[PDB]
Amino acid sequence: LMGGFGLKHPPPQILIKNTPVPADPPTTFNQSKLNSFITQYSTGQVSVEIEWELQKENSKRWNPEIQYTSNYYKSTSVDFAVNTEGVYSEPRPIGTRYLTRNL
Amino acid sequence: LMGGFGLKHPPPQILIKNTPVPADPPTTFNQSKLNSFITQYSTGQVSVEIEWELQKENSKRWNPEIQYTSNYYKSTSVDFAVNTEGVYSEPRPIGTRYLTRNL
Amino acid sequence: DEERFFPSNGILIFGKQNAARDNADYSDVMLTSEEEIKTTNPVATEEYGIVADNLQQQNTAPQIGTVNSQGALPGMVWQNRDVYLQGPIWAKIPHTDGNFHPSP
Repeated sequence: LMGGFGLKHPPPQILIKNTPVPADPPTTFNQSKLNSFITQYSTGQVSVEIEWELQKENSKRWNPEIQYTSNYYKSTSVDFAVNTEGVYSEPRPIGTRYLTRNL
Repeated sequence: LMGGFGLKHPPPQILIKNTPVPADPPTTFNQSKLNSFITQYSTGQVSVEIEWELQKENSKRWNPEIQYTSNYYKSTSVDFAVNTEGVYSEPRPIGTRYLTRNL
Repeated sequence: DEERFFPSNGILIFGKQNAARDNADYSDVMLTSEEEIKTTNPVATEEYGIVADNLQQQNTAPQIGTVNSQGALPGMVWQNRDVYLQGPIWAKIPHTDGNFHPSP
């Protein structure tokens, strides 16, 4: 309902976690579970490639269709670009439905 | 200069003409050229097929580009359509330069 | 036993030969009847059924509501409208993302 494709078997959940690294334990045995750990975090890169199948348009419409377009006149900044602060921002939500088809 | 492609050997000129059909001539010889002809005109269909080579766009531009588009809101009539009188009309001149490329 | 009744705009109606285009008299048209499906389909001019309307308690009498508009329900089974010697044959299904029981 929020929009999209409903899959019975969607892309699996990818779980990640930092393996706990005990800090030096006591010198004599103790049944209690270690609660003293070395502090740490991880970082790295991640890639995702997706193949999409397109379904081309085949209209016999004679006149122009509505197209999504960038504004023509000058502006403080560029839409879908960064700041003067280095902050990307998405000006508006962009739909999918521009071309037309009959019923 | 009016725009277009300059060809040393462009599509040839196609000339057409109705063959003259003399109306009944005099009963005795006369050197003068006949100037009395049957009245007539011709009509038919004509086809022209042209193959155009395209040069696709390869831009790494991140933001949207300016696209030619049909007006969104209501109007008396449709642009590039016929009249209520049956008269096709071209509302505006449409250029060619919408996509962008660097220098 | 009610052949004299029909849905104001729930049946096909053909004109007899030369019936006027407008305000044709009843005797000049021919009304169709989908009576044959009384067996599985709701009668077009009556309720579908009755549903509860409140939570009856000892101090509250149970109330009910009449259903005049009932959509698809798990377990339903119905018949389609019949076709006539002078009726349409096919129809193009609209190119849409979804549809329910595509029968014209």
